[PDB]
Amino acid sequence: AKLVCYFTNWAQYRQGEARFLPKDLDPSLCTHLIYAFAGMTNHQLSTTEWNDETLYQEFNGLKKMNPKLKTLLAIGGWNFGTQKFTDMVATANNRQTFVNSAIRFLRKYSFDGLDLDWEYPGSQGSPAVDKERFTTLVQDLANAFQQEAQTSGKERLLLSAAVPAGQTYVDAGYEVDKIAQNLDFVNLMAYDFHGSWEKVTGHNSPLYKRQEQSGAAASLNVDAAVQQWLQKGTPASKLILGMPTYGRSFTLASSSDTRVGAPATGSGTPGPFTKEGGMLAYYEVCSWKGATKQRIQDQKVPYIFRDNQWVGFDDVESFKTKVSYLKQKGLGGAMVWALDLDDFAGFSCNQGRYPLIQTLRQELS
Ligand SMILES: COC[C@H]1O[C@@H](O[C@H]2[C@@H](O)[C@@H](NC(C)=O)[C@H](O[C@H]3[C@H](O)[C@H]4N=C(N(C)C)O[C@H]4[C@@H]3CO)O[C@@H]2CO)[C@H](NC(C)=O)[C@H](O)[C@@H]1O
Repeated sequence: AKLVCYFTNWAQYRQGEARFLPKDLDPSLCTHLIYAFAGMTNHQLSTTEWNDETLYQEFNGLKKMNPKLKTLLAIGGWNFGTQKFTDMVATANNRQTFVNSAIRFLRKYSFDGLDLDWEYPGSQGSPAVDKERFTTLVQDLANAFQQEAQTSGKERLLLSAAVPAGQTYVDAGYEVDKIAQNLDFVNLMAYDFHGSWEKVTGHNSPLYKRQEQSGAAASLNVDAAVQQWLQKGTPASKLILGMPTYGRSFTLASSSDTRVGAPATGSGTPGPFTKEGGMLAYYEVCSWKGATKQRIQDQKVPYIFRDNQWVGFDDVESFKTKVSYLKQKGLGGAMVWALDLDDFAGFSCNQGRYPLIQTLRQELS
């Protein structure tokens, strides 16, 4: 089974023990390391930090200590927008300029592949025409990769894409069946099902729905998302089940009501290290002493509160549950976002180095 893990190149700017660089990486924890994020400039793949070339080197140099490791560069991201993608896949000469840059770029720095993260083809300002232009971009990359591999005599560059769980987004821009044939694997983003944008406390990554949910409110869980991709043409073995090492917080309207559906005045207090309200790294949900942990029986995931702060998250237990669910489903493995937010150095949770992902590796291997 695969254990696809995302490294993010902005974690390097966090303060103290939270600061994360390639040296904090474990060459053997995951089967595949994906580097987030690379941008675009002139329909060309490009860096985004003043030190991406150096990080690329450390990132890929890890394969010397573990030749079985497979690295990939991810282009895109939630905050990338759709603009540059839609424009690049607009014309042959543009798709080509990109593809050729992708190849030359990946080889230049020793990346084994490209992981597409366009959020999302068919929404956020993307014309429904971008649904099929995506499928082209995929076939194009796949083809140039297969041709390159033969002419260069190296291991064929790998192709993957991060995909949304939501029925709406899938329909809007994904030809599931046709892209799955050209994608080496699909990284399903089964999380963010609920967040501080909604007005009621819900879980970021529930495995199952609560008895109390009917309709589209039901689908807002892992299983629905998984079943949707399978039932639409995705070979189970290519579908990698994503899990989060972060949870989503809410500020409670009243600490008298702390259940999973209670009224929330908005996002939760920013975490001292992540400093982005409405989300919290797993290592921040540990420092929480004098708080109350509970399980959401129906969803198989935990959540906790201390006063007016409510946070739905994943722990070792919920990760074990999930690893078991994908196994029962015959999925290709797990995906995790991100190496970064787990307690990667055992500096907070007193469970060691990478408690969550180490859990994934052992339960999977
Ligand atoms: C660390 O928070 C502050 C930091 O955010 C940067 O933007 C990123 C964050 O908002 C990420 N959010 C979380 C909870 O990690 C966000 O993560 C997204 C990612 O875009 C999507 N891609 C994938 N996969 C698997 C390919 O998964 C999704 C995850 C989880 O929802 O990513 C955005 C960046 O796209 C800020 N940077 C930017 C460019 O906005 C900035 O660094 C800020 O300080």
